Amino acid sequence: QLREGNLFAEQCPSREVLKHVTSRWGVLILVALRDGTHRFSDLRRKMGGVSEKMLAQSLQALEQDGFLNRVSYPVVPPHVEYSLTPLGEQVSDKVAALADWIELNLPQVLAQRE
Amino acid sequence: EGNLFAEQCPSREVLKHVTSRWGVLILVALRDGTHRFSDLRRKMGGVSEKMLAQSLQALEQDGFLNRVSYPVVPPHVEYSLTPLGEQVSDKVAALADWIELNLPQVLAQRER
Ligand SMILES: [Cl-]
Ligand SMILES: [Cl-]
Repeated sequence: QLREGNLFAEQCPSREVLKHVTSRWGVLILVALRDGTHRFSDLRRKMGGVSEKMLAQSLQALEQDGFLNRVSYPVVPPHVEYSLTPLGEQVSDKVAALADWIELNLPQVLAQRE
Repeated sequence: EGNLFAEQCPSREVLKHVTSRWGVLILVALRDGTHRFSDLRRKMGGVSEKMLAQSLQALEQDGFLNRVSYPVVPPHVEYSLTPLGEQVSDKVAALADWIELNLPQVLAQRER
């Protein structure tokens, strides 16, 4: 279906894309790669609290969405490296503006919760 | 200031709230103006009363929403964006719109 999405529609696939890019690991992946290529072990390092499995699972959902390049190096020690595609750069700009806004306006939000 | 990379940062909770499926829809719908609970509910395909009530409570406790109760019979409740909710909403709506706009390219990468 080559339509534009409608998030208000029950079962539009944009809801899935939205979930992938704003899940707690998807956001961190997308913000981190703005700095450049990272190996699996570099992401896993910055993101305290993520298991291997859940990281593999976000990285995979983001790659099949078209946001990441994944390059294998079977050479010893083996690594897999990740970077953003041009499409992935766009969404990442949107995710980062939001993440930044939140980090910056947190004290007013916390001062609200009482 | 927040740090989303740190496992215990409250920025993660607020992020969860503005970025949930229902939270995104509430923040985008209210950009049109004040809505009743029932008008939100009819726009958001698949939402339960419980889930709609839960996201609205979280967005109001964060400072993003005004709630006005009309206890007259039949009772109703109205929501609008605070100035602060207008600001997160802009960033949320820009993200919602990019995703919907670029959905065709995403689906094309899925089939490959
Ligand atoms: Cl690796
Ligand atoms: Cl109502």
